[PDB]
Amino acid sequence: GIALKNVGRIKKHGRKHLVSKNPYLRLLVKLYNFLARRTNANFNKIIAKRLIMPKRYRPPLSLSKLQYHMANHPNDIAVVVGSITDDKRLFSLKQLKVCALRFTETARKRIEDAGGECLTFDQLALKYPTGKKCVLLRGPTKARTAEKHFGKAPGKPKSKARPYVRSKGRKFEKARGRRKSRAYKK
Amino acid sequence: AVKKVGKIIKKRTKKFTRFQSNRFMRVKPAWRKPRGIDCRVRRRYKGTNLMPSIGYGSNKKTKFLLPNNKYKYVVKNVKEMEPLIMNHTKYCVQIAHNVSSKKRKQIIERAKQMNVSVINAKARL
Amino acid sequence: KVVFVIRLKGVNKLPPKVRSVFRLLRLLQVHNGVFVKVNKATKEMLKIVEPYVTYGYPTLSTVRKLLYKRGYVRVGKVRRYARKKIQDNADISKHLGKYNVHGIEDMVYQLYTCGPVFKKVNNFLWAFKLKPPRKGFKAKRHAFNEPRPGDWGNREAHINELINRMI
Amino acid sequence: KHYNVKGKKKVLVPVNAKKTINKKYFGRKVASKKKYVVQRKLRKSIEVGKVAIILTGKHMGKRCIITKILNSGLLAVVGPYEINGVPLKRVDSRYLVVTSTNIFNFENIAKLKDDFLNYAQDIDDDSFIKTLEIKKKQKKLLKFMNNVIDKIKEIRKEDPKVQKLEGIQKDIGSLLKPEILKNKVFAHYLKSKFTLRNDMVLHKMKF
RNA sequence: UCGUUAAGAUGGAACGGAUUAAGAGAGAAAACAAGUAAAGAGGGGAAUAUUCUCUUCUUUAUUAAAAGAAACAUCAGUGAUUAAUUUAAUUUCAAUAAAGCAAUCCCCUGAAAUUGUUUUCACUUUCUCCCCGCACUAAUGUGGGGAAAACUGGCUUUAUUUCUUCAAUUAUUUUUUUUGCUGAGGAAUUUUAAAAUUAUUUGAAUUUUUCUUCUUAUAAUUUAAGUUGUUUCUAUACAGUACUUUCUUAACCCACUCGUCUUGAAACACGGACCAAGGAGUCUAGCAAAUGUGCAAGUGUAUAUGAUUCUUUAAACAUUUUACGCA
RNA sequence: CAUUUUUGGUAAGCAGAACUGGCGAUGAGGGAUGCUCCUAACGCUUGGAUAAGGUGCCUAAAUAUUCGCUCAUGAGAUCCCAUAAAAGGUGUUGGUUCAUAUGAACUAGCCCUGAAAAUGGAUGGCGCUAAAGCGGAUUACCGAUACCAAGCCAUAAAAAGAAGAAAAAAUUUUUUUUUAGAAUCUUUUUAUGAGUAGAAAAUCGUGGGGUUUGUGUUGAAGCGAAAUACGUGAGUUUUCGUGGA
RNA sequence: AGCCAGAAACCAUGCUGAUUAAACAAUACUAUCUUUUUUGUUUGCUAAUGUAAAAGAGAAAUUAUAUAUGUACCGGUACAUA
Repeated sequence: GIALKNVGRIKKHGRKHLVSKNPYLRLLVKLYNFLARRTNANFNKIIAKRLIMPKRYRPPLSLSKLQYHMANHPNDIAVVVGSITDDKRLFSLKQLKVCALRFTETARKRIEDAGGECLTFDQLALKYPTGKKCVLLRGPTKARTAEKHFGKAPGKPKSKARPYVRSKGRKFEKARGRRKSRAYKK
Repeated sequence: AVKKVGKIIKKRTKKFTRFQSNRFMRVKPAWRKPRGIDCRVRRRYKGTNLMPSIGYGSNKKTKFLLPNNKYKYVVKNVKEMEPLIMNHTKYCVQIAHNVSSKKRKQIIERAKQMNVSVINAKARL
Repeated sequence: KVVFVIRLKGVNKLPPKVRSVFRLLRLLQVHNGVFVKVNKATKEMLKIVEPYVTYGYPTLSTVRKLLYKRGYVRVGKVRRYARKKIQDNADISKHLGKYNVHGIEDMVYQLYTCGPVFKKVNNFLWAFKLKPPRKGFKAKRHAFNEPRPGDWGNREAHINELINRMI
Repeated sequence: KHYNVKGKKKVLVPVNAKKTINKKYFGRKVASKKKYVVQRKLRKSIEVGKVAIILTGKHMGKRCIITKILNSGLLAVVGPYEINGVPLKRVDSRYLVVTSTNIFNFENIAKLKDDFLNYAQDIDDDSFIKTLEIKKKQKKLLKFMNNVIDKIKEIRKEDPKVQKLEGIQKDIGSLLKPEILKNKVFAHYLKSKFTLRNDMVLHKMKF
């Protein structure tokens, strides 16, 4: 015999190929995997890896946030491995150049009206081979409401995890065990 | 032991037997994995119903190939033989069990013209 | 300065520190051999695994023979090595090109009397998988210095005679 | 022609390539990567003058004299037909036990060595290889019992290569017969078969 | 479960496993022979009812060839064997044949007068001689007591090593006698390039060489760059007693009733006479994460209405510019 | 549960702990025999060489070599492990200390006494005394699912990939073979492979449905016996017989 | 070391069984039967095959073991012989 960690079989973690059965998405992963394998550019590998990612991980991105990111180099092209969503807080938009997976209908209309450019990934690959003069961006990821129930358990000291409740009124989980007055505090 | 012939090595013969099928009638002869808290067979005791396992498997460059040296293809109609003209040297037809004698004859005749081997050749005459 | 250490003992029933030391030493499978740079630290670690290992001093002929006939080398990308028998120079002219000690003879030279480029060269070789001895051992049960038949611990010079039997 | 690596001096023969395999992707290819095979070589004592035991065939245990090494690693042998009934046979080293005894250490026979060599010199490996047409005629008879044996011998007898070989065999016999015969003990020894009685210990004896 | 016949088995369990055997059945689809000709029987396709051409079955005979298995041989890889070998190193030795040297002497080794060193007397043989015991012994000799010598041993010289030696163990090397097993792969541009080797060719080197080294150029080759060749045989067969393979007994060796709860079951633990069929983690509600999918500050079209929607359709489709849920 | 450390208890295959390893869930080789001891952890094979242990026969290797000791009218013989003590011995073997080649005194090897139990009986058995005993030493050999080399399988990772003629046969010109680009895929490389409770993935099968393109009275399904059948395997396929939709 | 006498004990003797030895001998009478040669043993049946051991399967002194054996005289003696 011999002694090795997991008997000499290496354990990689995360995805192994896309789960999605969508033909267009299958076509895109084939294309970017090919670009990744041939070129040595890190841009191609990261785009390929991010493209495979499940639904929760790639978030929706607001236009306003995208403008804030592009602000100090507005000559160049933002790529975003998710969907871009529109915003009513954003007053106006200064003609950005954006590659995204999916556009909300209103956002595309606004960007086009502003004189900007909406790119699909196939188009991005065709125009830009190595991500030259590009900026990879992605949105708030941990900010998803579900994750607020994760981490060091609710009601274990200081920890800020949301409980789960039927409703958030005064008779539900707000008496014994959450304040000085009635047993121990939070 | 090992059963070599030419390019075809198959490692194992004697079709694996469900334990205890020798000595009770109800126990079916085709394989089953013994579970058991303690039972000989799962526990790999010496000289008793040696468990199958994948490593016995035939070589991957000769995996399904008949002693014909051609892959078996089951045929129930002359239309289905339309592909196999282009592989006549490497696939062999078997005429499906259901197929009636008039049709069967026609299939044999087409195959002969096409220069492809027919394995159950003398069937139903 | 150098010491060739041969492991003597199974996987099963091993004290936990001894197992850890073995892992660092780099002798896993039961008849594995490796060169170790004598120091203080290495010698103490070796002392901990002592009842489980024979070891000794090579001589030039032994190194040369062993490196050619039973040397394997780590070919692939970082920490995913894959085991290739040495066979020709282009393999070692890749990895040890930077350190200017490429050439299989050059590897013998670095090992035999400890050269400056030791840690890489030792690391780079795969651990020696050895064949058992022709006339057997005498007893894995006892030390070489116990006046009985016996084998464990320091054998100094005589390690070469043993290696020659079991090459 | 030779290759002399590490001082060995092995010696090379032109050999054909005959096995074809279907190749990795497209066509077929010849198997061999080589064209020159190393020559056979022999057990140290084997040379023309030695008397040897035939160990395998129908004539087993007869004592026959070696003649010519026939280039290709196969040798010729005769225990003169007119003395001892052994024909002109081709045989391998590993089916023939060569003794230390040499015909040309008998001094009447030692004058006749060059002549024996010339008669030998004419025959060659190509003379013993059987012709396909002859075999086919023979096979074509098969599809009473006495007739079959008779016919087979008749077909064999007809062959020109056999006739040519047989002529040489008779000539060698004609050259040798009285001279071998006159030394009576030696004649009897040649005539007599090899044997392996309860007395013998094969490994122990210096054969 | 039981009958008939046949075949086999049969010394206080029966079957079984791993490997062969002898029987008994089965089989040709890889387990030989393409084509060519002769002349029968069919079928087709084309050319512009008859020319051309492709064919399958039969027959006669008539040449291929390949395929596997053998046997030996060559490699390469991995072993086992029985012979060896280089210059070192380590207190090695021993003869040879001429000389010599000392006598309890000598190479040695004993026992004595912060460690050296020197000195005392102690230690050999004998097929020698002498004396007592005279044949006394286990002894073709002897017990005791004395001498003798250098034959024997030991040393010093001088040559000498195939007369006979020249060890042993490391060290570094270099071979060789038989020989066991293995042969994956198959290279449309890394089966090359280089290495090696051969026949030449140019310049150096040095151990100076008929395996001298390197390097200059050219051809070839394999030790490179995972086994190839010859000859048999199956067989001039058409399935046979050969060959494949099922079954069948054997034989060597092994082998405890399964399920099961159990720290621990072959158990003097429990459940199981047998067989056939049936026979056990589901569905709804509400919640969660995971992941998929659409849309995206929204989202779901509810109930319901509307339709030339009305077998299917108890579904599908549609919903004039702040209803409700969750966000 | 074992070593080692360890508390209670007269002790206990008893009760309770400490550290580690096991066993449980784990085969295989050895310990005759055995859940825990030793060796060693297991894909399928071929050859090699060993471990632990043995080498009189059962039983594969030595009636090996070499020096000792040992006779038993209940010898002795292998970790765990399958009992034996205090006390004796003019048994033999060595010592050691004293005295004048004997008397004394001690000492420790084997051996003897001490040594009694129920079915018959257990060095594993037969047996063994110039041991096949006990204590060494010396070799040589035999000996695993472990080890080395090689093949084959799966798993794991890694390299790495989105167009052209090769050969043979005939008799220079005709014929024969093949002629790859499926991305959860192809080529190749290297490592690795125990498993109850448990989790997963990949398959496979049964009743019905949509979709697709088929078998049926020159005989369907079913069934019985099979088969040079294919699959690691669940199974799949097929032959002959029955069968009548 | 060599020996001796000595117990309801031990073993015979004795006695019982002995398809406990799948044991065995002698004898009386009897059922085409015996020998040699040849060819073969490639409705259940009505010709018919098996080997645990062929390849030269070679070998009658007898007695010791810290001495034997012949022969000759009378276990003794002598002489040979392994």
